Amino acid sequence: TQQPIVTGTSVISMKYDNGVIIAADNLGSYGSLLRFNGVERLIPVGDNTVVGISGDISDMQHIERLLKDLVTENAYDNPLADAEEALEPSYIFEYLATVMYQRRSKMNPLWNAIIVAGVQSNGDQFLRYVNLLGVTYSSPTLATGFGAHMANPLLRKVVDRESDIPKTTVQVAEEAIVNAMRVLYYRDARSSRNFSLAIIDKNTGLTFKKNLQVENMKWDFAKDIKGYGTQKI
Amino acid sequence: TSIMAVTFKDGVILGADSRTTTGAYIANRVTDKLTRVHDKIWCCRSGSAADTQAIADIVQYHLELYTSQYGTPSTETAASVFKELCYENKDNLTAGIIVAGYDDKNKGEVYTIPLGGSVHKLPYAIAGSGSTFIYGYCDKNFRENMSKEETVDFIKHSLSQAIKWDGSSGGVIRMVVLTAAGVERLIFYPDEYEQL
Amino acid sequence: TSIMAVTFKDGVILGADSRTTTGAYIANRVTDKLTRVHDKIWCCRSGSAADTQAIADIVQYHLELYTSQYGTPSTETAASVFKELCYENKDNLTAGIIVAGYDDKNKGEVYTIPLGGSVHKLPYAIAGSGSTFIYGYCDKNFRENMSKEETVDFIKHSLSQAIKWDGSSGGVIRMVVLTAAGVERLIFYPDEYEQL
Amino acid sequence: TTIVGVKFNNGVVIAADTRSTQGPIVADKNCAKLHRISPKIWCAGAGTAADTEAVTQLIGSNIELHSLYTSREPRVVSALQMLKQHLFKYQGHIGAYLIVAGVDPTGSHLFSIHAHGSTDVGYYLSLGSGSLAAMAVLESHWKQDLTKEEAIKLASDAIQAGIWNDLGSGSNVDVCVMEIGKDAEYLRNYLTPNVREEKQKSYKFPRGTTAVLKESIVNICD
Amino acid sequence: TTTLAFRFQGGIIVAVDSRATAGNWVASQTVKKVIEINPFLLGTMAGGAADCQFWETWLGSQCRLHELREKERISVAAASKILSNLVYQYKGAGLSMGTMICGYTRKEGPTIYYVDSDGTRLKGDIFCVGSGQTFAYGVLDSNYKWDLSVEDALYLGKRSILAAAHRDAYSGGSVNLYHVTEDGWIYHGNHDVGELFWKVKEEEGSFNNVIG
Amino acid sequence: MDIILGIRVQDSVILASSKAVTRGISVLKDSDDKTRQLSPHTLMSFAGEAGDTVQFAEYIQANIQLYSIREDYELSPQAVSSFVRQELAKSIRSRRPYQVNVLIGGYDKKKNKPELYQIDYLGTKVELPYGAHGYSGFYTFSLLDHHYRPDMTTEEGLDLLKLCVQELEKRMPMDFKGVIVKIVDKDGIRQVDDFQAQ
Amino acid sequence: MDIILGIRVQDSVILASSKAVTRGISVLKDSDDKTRQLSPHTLMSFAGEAGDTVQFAEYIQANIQLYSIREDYELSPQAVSSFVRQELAKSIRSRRPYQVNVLIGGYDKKKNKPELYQIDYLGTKVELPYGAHGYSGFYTFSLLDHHYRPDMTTEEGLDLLKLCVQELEKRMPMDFKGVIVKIVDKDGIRQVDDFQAQ
Amino acid sequence: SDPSSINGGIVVAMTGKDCVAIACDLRLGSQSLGVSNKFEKIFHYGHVFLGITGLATDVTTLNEMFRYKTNLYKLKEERAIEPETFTQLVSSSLYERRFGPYFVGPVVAGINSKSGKPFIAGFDLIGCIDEAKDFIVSGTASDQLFGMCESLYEPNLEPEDLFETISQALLNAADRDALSGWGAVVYIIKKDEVVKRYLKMRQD
Amino acid sequence: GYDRALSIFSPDGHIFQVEYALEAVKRGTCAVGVKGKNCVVLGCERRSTLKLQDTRITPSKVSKIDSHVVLSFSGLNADSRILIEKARVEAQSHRLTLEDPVTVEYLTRYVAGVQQRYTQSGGVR
Amino acid sequence: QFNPYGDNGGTILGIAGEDFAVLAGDTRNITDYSINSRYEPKVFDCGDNIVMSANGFAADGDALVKRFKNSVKWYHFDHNDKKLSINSAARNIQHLLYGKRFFPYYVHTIIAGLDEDGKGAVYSFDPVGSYEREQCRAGGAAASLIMPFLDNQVNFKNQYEPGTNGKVKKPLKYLSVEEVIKLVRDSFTSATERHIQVGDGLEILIVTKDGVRKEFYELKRD
Repeated sequence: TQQPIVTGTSVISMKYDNGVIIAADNLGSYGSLLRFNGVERLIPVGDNTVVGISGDISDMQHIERLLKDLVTENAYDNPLADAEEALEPSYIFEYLATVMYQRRSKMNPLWNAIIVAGVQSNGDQFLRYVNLLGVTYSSPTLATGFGAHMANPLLRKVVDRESDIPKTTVQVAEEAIVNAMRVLYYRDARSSRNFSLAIIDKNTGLTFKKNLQVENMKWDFAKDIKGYGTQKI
Repeated sequence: TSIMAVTFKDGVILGADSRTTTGAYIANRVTDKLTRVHDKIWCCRSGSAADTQAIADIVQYHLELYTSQYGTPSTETAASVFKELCYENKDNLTAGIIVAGYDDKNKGEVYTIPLGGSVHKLPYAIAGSGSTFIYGYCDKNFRENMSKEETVDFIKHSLSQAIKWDGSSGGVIRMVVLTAAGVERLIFYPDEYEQL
Repeated sequence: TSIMAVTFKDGVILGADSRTTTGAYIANRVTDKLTRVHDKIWCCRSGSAADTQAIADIVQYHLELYTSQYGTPSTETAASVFKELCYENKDNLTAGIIVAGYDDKNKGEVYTIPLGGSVHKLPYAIAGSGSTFIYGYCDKNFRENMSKEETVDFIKHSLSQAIKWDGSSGGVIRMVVLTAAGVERLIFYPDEYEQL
Repeated sequence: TTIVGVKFNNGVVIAADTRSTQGPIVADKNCAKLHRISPKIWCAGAGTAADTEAVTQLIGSNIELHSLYTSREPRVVSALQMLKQHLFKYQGHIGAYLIVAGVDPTGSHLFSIHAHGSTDVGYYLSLGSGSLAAMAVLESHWKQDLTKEEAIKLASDAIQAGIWNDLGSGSNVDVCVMEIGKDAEYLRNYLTPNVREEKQKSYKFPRGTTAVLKESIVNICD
Repeated sequence: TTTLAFRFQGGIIVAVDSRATAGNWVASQTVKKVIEINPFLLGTMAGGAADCQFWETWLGSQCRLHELREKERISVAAASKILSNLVYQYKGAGLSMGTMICGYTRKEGPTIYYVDSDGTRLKGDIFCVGSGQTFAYGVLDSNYKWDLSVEDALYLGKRSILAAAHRDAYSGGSVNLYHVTEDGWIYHGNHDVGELFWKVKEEEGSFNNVIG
Repeated sequence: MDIILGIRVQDSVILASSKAVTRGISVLKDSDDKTRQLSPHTLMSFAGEAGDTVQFAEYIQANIQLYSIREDYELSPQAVSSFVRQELAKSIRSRRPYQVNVLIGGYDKKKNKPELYQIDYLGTKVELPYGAHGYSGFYTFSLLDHHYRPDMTTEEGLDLLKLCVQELEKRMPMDFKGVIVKIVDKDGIRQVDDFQAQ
Repeated sequence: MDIILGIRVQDSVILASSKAVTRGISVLKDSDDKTRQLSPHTLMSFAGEAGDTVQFAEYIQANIQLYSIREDYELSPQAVSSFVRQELAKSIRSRRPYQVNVLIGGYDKKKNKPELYQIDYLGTKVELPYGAHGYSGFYTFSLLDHHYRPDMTTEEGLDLLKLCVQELEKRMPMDFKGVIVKIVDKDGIRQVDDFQAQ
Repeated sequence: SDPSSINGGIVVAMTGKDCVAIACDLRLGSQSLGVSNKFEKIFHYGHVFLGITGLATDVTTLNEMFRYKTNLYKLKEERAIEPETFTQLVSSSLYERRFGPYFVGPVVAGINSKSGKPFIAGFDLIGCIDEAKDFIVSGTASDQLFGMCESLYEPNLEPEDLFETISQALLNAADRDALSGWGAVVYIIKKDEVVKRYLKMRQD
Repeated sequence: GYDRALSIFSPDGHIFQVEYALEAVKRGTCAVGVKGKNCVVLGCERRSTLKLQDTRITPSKVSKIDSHVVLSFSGLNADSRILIEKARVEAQSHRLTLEDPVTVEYLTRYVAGVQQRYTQSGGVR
Repeated sequence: QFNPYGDNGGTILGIAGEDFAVLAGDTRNITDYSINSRYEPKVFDCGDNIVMSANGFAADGDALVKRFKNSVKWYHFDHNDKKLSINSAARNIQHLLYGKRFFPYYVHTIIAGLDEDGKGAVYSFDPVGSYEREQCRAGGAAASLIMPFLDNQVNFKNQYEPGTNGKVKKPLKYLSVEEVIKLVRDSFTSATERHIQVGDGLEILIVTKDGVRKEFYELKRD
């Protein structure tokens, strides 16, 4: 049993016609102190999977080390490591889920919420969640922490059910994700303006975008607000 | 919350961020923390929003009645009324008020009433959760008798740092300038102060 | 406690106050918080004194054995050992370590290992109870590739502010300079830094 | 519960869902959450249901009496001041969280009030369990100078976000539009996107199915 | 829950209700609270549903092992002590069980053993266990005689469980009856309280306070 | 707790109350009468918290005797039970509540029928053929449910109680030292001095 | 708690133990024998925690019977009491202690003298003319302090116990359902089947 | 501990075609002990019906309070109180004890004697009104009642049919609750007449 | 730690350590037992390689396992003590769990089981 | 402090027919007041004609189902591909659950199939292994709303022959697969109306001597 110390907030994602998109800001909070700003919370595994992690940062770094090892280990005595026997998004997820559930079962969790995004070898999109309790689930859109409350509602207006996937383009999807990141920056006190975004396309491959910034913010209407009820000036 | 008041050559300026939170959620990103209790007596509130609003509303009442009978009240008198309310009710209140006003005789003045209900007259004062991060910066850069432009810059730089490190602070930076010339309302947006 | 490490043109400098308290009592006013774990790898300790000393002693042991078998360890490797100890034993430890070392290939480097056991490579780092008061000051005055004289000044000004506001910090300011030239020990007394 | 308030170029609008619950059970699938303080000052609450209703009617009663005494139309700032001073006195024990909107001789107004007695002013607000889903929508589509129609859409869209994504909300959308120069218009069940599909069977029982032990007539007349 | 067992001229009567709950929620009205350890041994269950079921089923396996090893039917004393010692090993861990081990061996005659999770083991002629025990005791104690006809005994047992099913909110469903003789136990059916109550009211004239 | 039992037969109400008064480790008295006559045809038995018990009983007695003198009339059992219920109901929401449970047995001379009322400290009232407070009910309600009949004679009622007491003396952990039995009928209240072996 | 009494007279030790076994609200049995014969001239009575009680007694019995077979000899009462004390003393510092109090009455055939040992669950042992565990002592030690004599006959001892039991049946809150009395002397252990009215 | 689970009991009301039904079980217990099988939980003032679940002492006190208030109301107004009006009276009477509440779950049923319109309403312990048109449920087996009612109910049922529906809803809900049951009574209400029936049910 | 296999099969299918154990028995003093119609008698012979013993204290050849069962033997005296002790312990354990003393066959089967185990366990003869 | 358990909502329903059995469950997965997924299968075909569902704390439900499927696999390996009878699966599951008696799988589990005589079978378990074979059983969030209904419509409780003065109980005629599916769908539309954790979709698994079939139906998404 423990308590999280340095933490990462939301991780949001959704799937479109040809792949999946996942994003997360670059902040490492220490309680209410916005302590670290160069924190990458999207972990690429090979060229078909990206693991986004929220929660305790020390545990995130541990999970990072675990993932790099899975890659090394999978390459051992494996002449097809970069082909038919390369790590699949589903293998990576099952592994982490297994670990997450064993750790909670020993009353010593990895204090995180994880989303595994990727494209399988047969083209299928892969999007699944797992957290510190070992709980898992899939949906056309997935978000952790605050994003679950404010991002899913916006992302679900684009893909409300399975049949909406093929009708959704990378452009529409990325636009929706970027808008969601802005909304989170407006109402989540533990969020940052800078974030990373990754796209896993069954055709274009893996596109990892670093140092993005929330832009086109509306603040002007603030000049007209005065007092908290009766004040006029 | 990040709030501060700074006396200078021509008077005094009050400044604040505009973020109010309930946990990690930002309940209001454009809050107005600069509260008018009299024409040229204003205050910055920190602590329980319910409490500080109730105190300010009562102080405004007391100062309106004071004015009707004895004329314009001194900033000191306004700070005294705030104090009386905060000290006598210290058990049921969580309020940290910065009082700042402009008098023609006394020019600009700043009084801080922290949690216990004690009062302190100062050249400048900072409060709120975000103030801890700018104690060093403010003590190294504050000078007495600065110009309006310099003071605005001092507050702008100070609060942008407070907002940078404190998750409970953010949004726009609001300022109120109190001089013989009148009352001026200033507002500064993120795209500006973030790149200082 | 107020501790910090700053990388610059020729390497890296570690600095700290010298006050250790048990409640309001100063148990030691001349404490030495700059701890050597290798010739050119040093660390600043914060948190439980018993804990950090035990960790440092073990890290020194690991680095001496490492050196005997594989030669001089990188600063990164030293930070890794600290981390392994802090992360794996997070339940029974209260330690905040700043690791700083000089390598001929990598020059000066700074790693901070906060309470949870995570690691962060940074241009400069501040920790300890007194660090909260200088976040704004340090973020506004730090520049990369400063000279030795400038860095010493940066640390001296930063810590004097931390000492000014934090009752848990005080005494003398100690510094350790790590460059290709060697190891230099600096000390600065109250009568000097108090009047900055 | 999901309640929202949106200011437009010549007025203000408020809306709410219609789901009332007792723990995880839906007690009323179509209750009205939009209450009237005065003809043109409307209100919506979240939290302790009995408290929002009682606090609304008390201040409403006093507002009416004040209006009659001063020969003037009720002002939103008066309802705000009376509500907040009442709630503060009770130190949060009266669990009323409200969004109050209305128009009066001085213009259009929009405020939020919390159980402890604090108030806020804004152009768009949301409250209740569905608060965050609704605000995600408002932060994405709100803009200055909305037309009456754009505001109805935005407000209605915000509540739908709550109906669909928040388990504490559902069923229908109620709206009330308050425009500067006209009467306020209450639009009960402005949207009804959750109609129960026809059941697969009829459970009407053949008469005599229930065993009776004794029967008798009850006297109502005195 | 209400369970009872008593010794008399014709052997042993065993009666139990069949209600299972989870708080005020009635989980089931058709639970078996008597497990046929084996053709000559019966076990009753009260307390934790799982605890009783799992360990009494386990008891049967241990009793069968004894017969294979010793080429002889296990005694009621040895059987009850197996469960008793097992339960004692777990003392303090939270097991919850109130049980009766009833059997008939040539060597001991009709025998009843009360065994609970506290580790208590008692041999006796009459036992009522469960949230409804006091209600059964009331009816059973005021109509008991060592000289009851197998027919009259079966009724007293059935009547006692009924009494408890009526007054105890946590007891009810139906009554399951058993008669124990040297040649084994004899099931005497399942009697739904729904019909049993009215029948008994009319034929006996009791429960005069309820209107029917 | 103490034993408080009541049973309404054909033409009377019988009240049985334990005689022990136990404080901690010692039985201080074994002839305690846990009853007060409220009026010539109304009797009340009580059990509960140490001091509140008698203080409540005596308070109710005083009020009824006052009503009797002022009106030169005797309130019906139902009227008295309602008065007692209101008093207990007021008490449960006061600074320090009377923790007292009672049984009221009375013979209504106007209806010519015996009546038995059971009221707990919360002000919970119910009229019954037989009643009990505390743990007693757990062993007696099933007995009475079995052996009770509306047309029983005062004598059959006494044999029914004897049966109840024997069950209590067999299964209950505490030694309540027997009971005092009183009969309430058209002729008033009398005490059966011979129950120690009837 | 249960009643455990012991008294050493001129040529024997008398043990008296209550027969009730009560669980919560019900008296489950009223003929419980709270004793185990450790050897032909040594008897042990016990009271305490529900399951631990018998488990401890039977465990001690097994060990002594084993010693008897291995050596073809009978350990003296003092030896047995010391063995029992060590077991209880080990138990108090273990994961889950035996919460059992015991009285050991034995007749030492080598000294030709009866002996009575009182040992509580902590391993506290003392040799006495008379003893008791639980609340019993609070009413019996003053009685015996008054009526006891070293030269009493087994018969005078039984009359002394009868006096103790009567006091317990008068002042103690719980109904312990009488006692079973056993005598330990030069001829072994016998049970006085007639104490229900001696 | 929970004042609302000490005595047990349930109440349910339904509207039909120009009629209304209000029903309740008869149990009154003390935790696991069943004490009385004749504790009715429905009362009426004129043609207005009130059912109350929860702590028995408050059930009784509230009935006496409303008898008291409706009696004065009639004397002053010179007419019997209507369903809608009485509902407001219950609500305001309950909120008056906001910080020292009666632990009950009131239910109102009746027909406006002037508009002929059927009416029902429910409240939480401090007065919040639940004005559903179909049915209102209250008591220790409220989850069960919601389940039955939602499944069995259908609009505009005739008195004779509504009776079968309300009864089956009550009975089967009661049988899955340990603190409910032990007898039941159903009231069928029409502008002109009211019939009361006692149902036969499990006695365990 | 010592677990060498001392009792193993030889090419002809014999286990010499068991066979030689029997030779140790042939060397032991003679013991006999005869059962009557209502009794059983056990007789043993006493060596004479040395005579000047104290019969009171010298361990006898017949041992009580429980009040109703006895055991005699031929072979190594020291080894017999081990079996006798285990048998005595098992007899008390049986009374403790079954609430009935052991039957003679049960006690025999137990002693025999111990002997068999020592023929196929590592490190023991 | 760390709480090892969570509640994911959901409701499941099992009904046994004369020569078939069904196991249904909504497809919504939740946490507090948010929806995690509108379609997350909760009922599984485990092989050998056995369907299972462990509802409550999803992580525990998944571990159990996973462990049982693996048990079936090893049963084949160790007993010459013998088919695992439903009664045997039930006992196996009891040991799986009781294995964690001191750190329980926080689930209410139901399995369905055909017994060895070809009849429909349903078994329901306690979180720690207590089990019983039954005619029907609802589990999860809305079990308290559904079970009463099933007692009435499946076992005809409290229903009598009209005109017999409640003297003759309605006969126990048995239901067809079509009639059962109707009860299931109605049970879920009702549950979706009154319980905030139930909705989105309904997935039913039917077991006959020919194998396992699946049917899917939409449910209200509010």
